[PDB]
Amino acid sequence: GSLRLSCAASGYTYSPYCMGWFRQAPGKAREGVATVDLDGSTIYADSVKGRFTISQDNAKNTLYLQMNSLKPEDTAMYYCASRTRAGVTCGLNWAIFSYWGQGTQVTVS
Amino acid sequence: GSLRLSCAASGYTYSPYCMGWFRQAPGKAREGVATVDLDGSTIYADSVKGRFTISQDNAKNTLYLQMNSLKPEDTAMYYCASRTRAGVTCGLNWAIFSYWGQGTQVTVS
Amino acid sequence: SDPRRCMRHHYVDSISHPLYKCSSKMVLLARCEGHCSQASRSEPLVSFSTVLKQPFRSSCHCCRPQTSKLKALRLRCSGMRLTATYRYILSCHCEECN
Amino acid sequence: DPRRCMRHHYVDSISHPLYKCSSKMVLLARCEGHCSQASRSEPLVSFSTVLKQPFRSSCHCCRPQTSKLKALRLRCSGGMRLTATYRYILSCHCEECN
Amino acid sequence: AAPCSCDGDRRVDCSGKGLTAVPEGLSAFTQALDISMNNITQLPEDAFKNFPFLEELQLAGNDLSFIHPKALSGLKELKVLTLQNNQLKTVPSEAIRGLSALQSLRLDANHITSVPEDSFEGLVQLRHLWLDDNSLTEVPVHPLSNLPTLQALTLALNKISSIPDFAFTNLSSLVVLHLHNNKIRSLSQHCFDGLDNLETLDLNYNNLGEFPQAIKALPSLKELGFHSNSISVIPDGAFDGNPLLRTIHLYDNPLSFVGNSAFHNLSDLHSLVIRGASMVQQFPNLTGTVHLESLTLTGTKISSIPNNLCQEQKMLRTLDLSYNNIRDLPSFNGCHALEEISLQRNQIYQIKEGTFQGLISLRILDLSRNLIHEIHSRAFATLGPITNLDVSFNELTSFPTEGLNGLNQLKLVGNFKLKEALAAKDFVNLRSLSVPYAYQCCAFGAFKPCEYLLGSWMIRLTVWFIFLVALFFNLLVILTTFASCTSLPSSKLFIGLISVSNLFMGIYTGILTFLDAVSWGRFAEFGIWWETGSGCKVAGFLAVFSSESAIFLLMLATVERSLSAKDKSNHLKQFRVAALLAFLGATVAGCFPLFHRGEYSASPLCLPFPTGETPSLGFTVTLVLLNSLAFLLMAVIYTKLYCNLSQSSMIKHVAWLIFTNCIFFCPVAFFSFAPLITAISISPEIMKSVTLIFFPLPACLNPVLYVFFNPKFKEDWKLLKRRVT
Amino acid sequence: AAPCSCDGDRRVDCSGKGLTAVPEGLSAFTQALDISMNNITQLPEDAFKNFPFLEELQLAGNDLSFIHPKALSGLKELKVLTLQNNQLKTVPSEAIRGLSALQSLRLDANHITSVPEDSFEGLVQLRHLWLDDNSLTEVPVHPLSNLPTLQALTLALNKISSIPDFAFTNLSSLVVLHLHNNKIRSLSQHCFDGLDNLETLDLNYNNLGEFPQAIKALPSLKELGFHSNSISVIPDGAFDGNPLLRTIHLYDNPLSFVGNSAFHNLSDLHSLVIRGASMVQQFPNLTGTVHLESLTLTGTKISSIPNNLCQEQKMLRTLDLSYNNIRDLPSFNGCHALEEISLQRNQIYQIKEGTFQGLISLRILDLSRNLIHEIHSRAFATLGPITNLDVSFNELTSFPTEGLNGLNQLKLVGNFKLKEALAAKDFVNLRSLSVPYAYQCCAFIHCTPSTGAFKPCEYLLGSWMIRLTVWFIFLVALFFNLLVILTTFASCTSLPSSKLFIGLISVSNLFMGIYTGILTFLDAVSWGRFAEFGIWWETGSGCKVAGFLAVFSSESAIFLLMLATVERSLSAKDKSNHLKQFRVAALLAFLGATVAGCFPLFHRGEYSASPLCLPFPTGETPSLGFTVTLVLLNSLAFLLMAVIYTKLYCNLSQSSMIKHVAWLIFTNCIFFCPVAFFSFAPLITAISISPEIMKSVTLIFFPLPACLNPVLYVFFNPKFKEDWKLLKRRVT
Repeated sequence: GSLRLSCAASGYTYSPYCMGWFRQAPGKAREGVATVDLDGSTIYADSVKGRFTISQDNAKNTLYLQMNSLKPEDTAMYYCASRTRAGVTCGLNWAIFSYWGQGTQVTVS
Repeated sequence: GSLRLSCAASGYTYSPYCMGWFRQAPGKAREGVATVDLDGSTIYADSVKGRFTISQDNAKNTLYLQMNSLKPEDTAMYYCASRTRAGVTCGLNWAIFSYWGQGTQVTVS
Repeated sequence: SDPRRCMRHHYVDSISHPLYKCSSKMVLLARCEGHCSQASRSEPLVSFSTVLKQPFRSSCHCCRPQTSKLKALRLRCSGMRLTATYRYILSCHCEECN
Repeated sequence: DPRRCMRHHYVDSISHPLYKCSSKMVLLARCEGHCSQASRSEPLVSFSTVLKQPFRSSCHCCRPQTSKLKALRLRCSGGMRLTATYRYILSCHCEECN
Repeated sequence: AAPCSCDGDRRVDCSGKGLTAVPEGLSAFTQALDISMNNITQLPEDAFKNFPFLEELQLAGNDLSFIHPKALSGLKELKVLTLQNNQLKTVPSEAIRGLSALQSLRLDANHITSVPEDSFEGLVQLRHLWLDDNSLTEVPVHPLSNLPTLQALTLALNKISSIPDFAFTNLSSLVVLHLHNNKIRSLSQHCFDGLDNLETLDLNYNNLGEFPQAIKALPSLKELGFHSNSISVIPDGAFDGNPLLRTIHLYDNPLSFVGNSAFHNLSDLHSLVIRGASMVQQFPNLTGTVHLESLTLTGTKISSIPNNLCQEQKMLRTLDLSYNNIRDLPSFNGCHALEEISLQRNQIYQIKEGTFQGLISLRILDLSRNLIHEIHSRAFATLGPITNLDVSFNELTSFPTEGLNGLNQLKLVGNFKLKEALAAKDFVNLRSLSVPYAYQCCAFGAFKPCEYLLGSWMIRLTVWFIFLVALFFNLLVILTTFASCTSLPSSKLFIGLISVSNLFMGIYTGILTFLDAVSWGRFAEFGIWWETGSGCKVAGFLAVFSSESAIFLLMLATVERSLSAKDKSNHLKQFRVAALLAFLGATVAGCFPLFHRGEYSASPLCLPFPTGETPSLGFTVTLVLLNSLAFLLMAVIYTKLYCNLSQSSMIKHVAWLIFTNCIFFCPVAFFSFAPLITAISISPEIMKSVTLIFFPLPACLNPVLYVFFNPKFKEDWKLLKRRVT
Repeated sequence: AAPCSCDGDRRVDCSGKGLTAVPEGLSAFTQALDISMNNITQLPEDAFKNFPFLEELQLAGNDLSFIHPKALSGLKELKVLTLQNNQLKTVPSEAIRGLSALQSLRLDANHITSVPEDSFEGLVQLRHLWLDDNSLTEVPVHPLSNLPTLQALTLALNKISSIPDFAFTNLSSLVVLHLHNNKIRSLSQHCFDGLDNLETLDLNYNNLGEFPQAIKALPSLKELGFHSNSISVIPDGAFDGNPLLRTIHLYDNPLSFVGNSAFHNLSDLHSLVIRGASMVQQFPNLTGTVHLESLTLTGTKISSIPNNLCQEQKMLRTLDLSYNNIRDLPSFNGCHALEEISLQRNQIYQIKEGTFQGLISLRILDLSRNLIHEIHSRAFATLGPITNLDVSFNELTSFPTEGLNGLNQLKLVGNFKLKEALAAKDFVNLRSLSVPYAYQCCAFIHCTPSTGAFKPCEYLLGSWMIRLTVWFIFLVALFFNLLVILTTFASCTSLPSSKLFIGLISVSNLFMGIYTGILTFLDAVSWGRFAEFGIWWETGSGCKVAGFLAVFSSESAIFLLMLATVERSLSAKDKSNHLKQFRVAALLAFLGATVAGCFPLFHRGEYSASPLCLPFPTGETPSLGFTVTLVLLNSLAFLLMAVIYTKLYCNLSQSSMIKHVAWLIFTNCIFFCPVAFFSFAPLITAISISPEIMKSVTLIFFPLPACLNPVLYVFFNPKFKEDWKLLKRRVT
């Protein structure tokens, strides 16, 4: 499936320090999917290393995450998260992000 | 006996409010003998009504007490006492006087 | 010294009992009151036995008489009488309550 | 108001006195403050020859009002485990010591 | 270093060490000093220069008679000073004026007679002052004017006669005032003016003739006492200006009329005791007062109790309403706190079941000396625990038992006409009970046993045998004498009269035996029935009449013998007149116990002389004295035949009968005087048996002594046998 | 209004109610809230807007795995927050930063593995922090840098490997620090720099290979513990920078050498326990330390105790100095507070009366496994109450009794050569005593060596019937054996093989007769006093000699029976007529008996087992091998005897006199069978015998063969009377 998981930041436009995609299985914890910081450095999860790809359009804050050839394990609810200040190292940690989105559902059958 | 029991006030000269003679038997209380105030009014004890006589020389503060035909009961030590302020009635009370003398002895045999 | 501290005051009252008629008297009972300087505390105690004893250690100081005298009053009555007895206080000192 | 009867949280290390065991850090509470009511002691007048507690007394002490029994498990040599018990105080109040 | 003791907390005590002067060498920093019980006559000028830091000084009982005006100088810090039991004839005006910080001054137990005008001047901090047990003659108004800060003043045991106006005007801070044991006669209108903070006022043992109107100026009074006075009236609203009153002492006065609303709106009064207020008619209109614990009204003319009594006084505990004329009782429901109720010596005439209903914590009930006529069965059921209950001296026909199982002490003394008895099955906890009638306690002695009249089998058998023998012998003798001939000789007439008289004693013995047989194992119930019933009185009267008739017959025989031996008169008409008058004398003797009341009822035996002294001492003693004295005349008459021992024909039997009768009479007669001679005592059962046996013996004996000793008996029997043939 | 409980004092509890979200409808003025044991997975943004006045919040065990950063916003008044046992994989950096007034934060029992750099920032009021039972790999230096006001930090049960320099530099207010159960291997020089207010430091269960030099930077330490580590040396003055130390835990380590002045100038130390420090030679130079209550040194090479020990340590209560090489003892006067003294397994070789003089509050004394050779009489007099006193396994010839009337438990086990016995008149309070030798407790309290019915203190035999039977048997056997021997010897210059065998059997019976006579004499001497004699018999050569004589007599009887059986078999099978061979066999029977007897002599403690000297006393014989072998051989000889005798049995040479011989052999075999079987009773637990009954049975069985054989020979052999009559000619 050519599944584009877009995001949109409506608060402020100037490049936030870090923006990640996360996912949540029903009732379990939030584990990361991908992260990108101000410099363009990129990190992915081990299960996500090849299938997905995180991108960004900094001037517009539209931040996509492209998924193709989805595994059946990839059924979850995905959250777009952001952070503003620079006092942390970028990574797939849910405790550093400041703003969280309402997320959406991706049911792979 | 023609016993003149003189007194002398050495502190201040201007007429004190009241001056009395008192006597004391050995170990007993002080009971009055005579009193004289600024106006010249005179008081005596019942046992002293006739035998003695209190006098005064105001200009010099030499205050005598004359005794004659002394009874054998008249053995005591006699005190000359004075008072300055006017806030009391004159009388044979030992508690109103302010200044007390060293007294002397009169032994009638 | 701080006035709130425990000091021996003096208060005067009268004594009489209705059982046998008497003529009352004036009595100066000393009184002891104030605030002890030290704070009051209570801590839990940890134990390893199956059942705890005395859960809380506590310390709370109040001033109470240290020396006193069995004063006696001949309270004449009616002519029969009685001999009243009271513990005349002379001093104050803070002391642990328990 | 530091002078008021309050509850203070403090941390203590618990270790079994003699068994091979690992110390554990626990949070406890402690009632602390000064009671507003002054301690008092009054002499008593008695018309009976019997013996009496000579003084009426009043002594207010900041002591706990509610308690919750709690216990903690320690790990010890050989894999054996033991339980220690304590009371967690939730509120404090001035109350008559006697 | 002084010979006296010391203390760690800067205190020195030197009481009772016999010191003549203030002790020297003590520490300069001394806060308290005691020199009370030493013999010091004066305080010199420089007495207390070594103790600048004194705070308490005691000199009670020093026999101190002089204080130098400079003696107390320098004691600016002094706070307590005591000088009681010394010989200070006057208040030390000059000496004490330098004590700025003085707070307590004791001067009682002295012989103070005069107070200088300038006394106490400068004592700004003074708060307590004693002047008791002195010879003061009037209130020191001006000396007290200099003490606005005074808090407690006492002037007891003095000789105060009257209190002028505005005496304590400047003592606005005073809260205690004692004036008892004085000779106060009159209080001026504004004597207590300015005492707006006074809390206790004592006026006991004075000579007040009228209630003090000045107490209307005291708005903070809490305790008031004016007992042992001569007050007679509390007109109306006397305590109108004292809403906060709590205790009033007025229980020793010639009170005659307290106002109807005298005690009214006193919301904090605790005890109300009024005794001897005769003129009072209505109940005190004590509305507002709802904090009473004791209410006692005695000696009045109160004719009724208001229904709203303890529905208002819910705190009432003790309610004494003795004496007075209370006729009806309002329902005591709502009296939940009533522990003691007293209603003795009233006009209460009934207790309907709705009177004492609803009371729980009742403990004692008193109803003595009333006129209670009836009590409904369930009247006592509703109350809870009861420990005392007195209904002595009322007209109770019946007394219910339901609800008194918890009763402890019960008293029905004097409740005559209360015939039907109680029982132990309901009254279980009693160990104190006194009942009218007699031997009502046989269920819960030796005089009126509840078991049987006699009890002893031997005594009953002897009595039955004696009764039967006497009856048979008397009947036979009477029949023979009557059938002997149309004319009877004087001796024969006397014998017939004696035999007839014995019939009364025989019938009395028979009745007693029948009663004992009926009472076998149940005499108790019959006992009262016998005492209240006419049976016991009739038996006693019959016994007395029989004794009198026997005495009269013996006297007639003795008189005839004396006439024969001294003369012959042959006065047959005189003999008949004497025989007739013997019956009249016996009737008079019997009616003597009948005019008096309670004589025959004293004991079931109906004997004129029961156990103890006879209440009718006069007649009872007189009868025994006459009976004993008749023996003197009999012996004087018989001496003529005794000296030759007419007896020639048949006098031998007569003499023996007279001697036996005298011997039997002697013990019983002497027993009546036992109470006067305490040297002689007899057990109750033994005395009863002895009296019972002595009474029948003369009748049991005389017929046998006549027939068995007179051949004329057999001769007459044979002569009269012709009538049978 | 919630399904959970409530409280009057503005407190709400909802533990264990199975809630999935924070409870709604509660009062706005709530000061404490408990949601601990519910199943909540996340806290939404607007979770705690309805509780602005919260002061305590509990969420322990909620299985919480997500916290919205705005969830705790608005809780400015929060003071206590607990989150243990949840599944928070990391510290909630963003979520908790808004809690200005936070004072206590619990995060232990989680699976925390990473701590963001900006964590705990803004927590100005934080004072307590839990991070136990997590998977942390290193100390969070920078996150902790933002907590200058911290007062108690714990990082136990983590996987910390090393602590860098200046790790806790900014935590100057910290007073408690826990680091136990980690895998810490090395501490840097300045790791604890700035911890000037620390009072307790825990380093247990780590893997420290060398003593941490960093603790010299802690001036306010009061409690220190580094047990269960691998520390081997405390070089010297290690605690120089910790004057206020009170408790040290170092009792589980491969300690080999602690410094001579390692514990030195520690004026507040309470307990000092060192175990296994082998290389230590001198006593610890613990001058200044005068507040000790327990001092335990074991496993070292300490050769002497300093005289100034408790004249300095006046507070000492327990003094354990077991093992080591303490040879001499300094006077323990001044040891007024000593309750327990332990000196077991030392080289102590005497106790002069001035050693234990002056001690009052002594309670227990231990001197086991030492080499104490002598104790002066009054050495024990001066001490006050005593409850325990062990002198087991020393060379005490004598043991004084004065001053031990208050003794309760006494132990002299293994004090051999302590012959002379104690008495109950001085030792009055004892009910626990074990003594060397045997039956020393016949006078006495539960005695360990109680062996009644085996070696009674009253008498050897006790039963009158048994003694009478033994005396009668001894006299009859002696008379019969003497008569038979005299007749056989005087019979003729030459004796037939049967006559020689009979004479040999009669002579052999003499040994058993003499043994029985000696036993009877000993019993008569021991009548009512056997106890005292008992040891004298056991220690003395008498009991061993009696046992050896009994064994030799039994062996000689067996050999004579075997020789008779062999002669009968040779006669019935052939004639050999080997008179020289018969003499050789008779001589070798004595050699075999001597070998059997010396078998119990090479071994030690065999004959002394019981006063009877029997080779098989009550219980299993310690010399199982030889004792079992002898009984087995004795039993097996019966097989050969029966095989030989079968030829005559089938026809039941027996024609002349074999009838008496067969009966004697059968009686001997029957008597031997019970005693022999009794030796195997210990192996077969199915059979049990009472001590007195077993003793009497053995005593009766032993004499019977000698009591019987002479009578069975003379009374059943007319040749006896014939020889008597022939030899009568010598009398005439």
